[PDB]
Amino acid sequence: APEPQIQPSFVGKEGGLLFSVSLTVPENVSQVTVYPVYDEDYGLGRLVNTADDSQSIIYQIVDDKGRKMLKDHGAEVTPNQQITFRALNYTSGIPPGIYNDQVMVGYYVEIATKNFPVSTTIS
Repeated sequence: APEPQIQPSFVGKEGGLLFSVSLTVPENVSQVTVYPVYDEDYGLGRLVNTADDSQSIIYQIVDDKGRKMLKDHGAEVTPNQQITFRALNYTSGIPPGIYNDQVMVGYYVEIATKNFPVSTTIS
């Protein structure tokens, strides 16, 4: 399982792109999910500004069709292909900084779960 990469969104809007995670699909993997764990049940995460405790951003992660990703529901994939997931702002309607959070990547081979730190820049 090669490492996913972060693509910053260089946002304060509802449904606004926050960042992207794209990865290469391993051999024998037929489904991939990337999902937040701040509110696992509802597939919501929380970005926190490293330089300011009081600033956060609630987000959901979606596939290419704008569908929400959960632990038990990922996008169908073909081995060796690339897939991109997008974190979208879940807040209603943002000061710059480095925002942190943790997500998971699930590979359906039997499922393999991997922890993936997220660190991204809001301009």
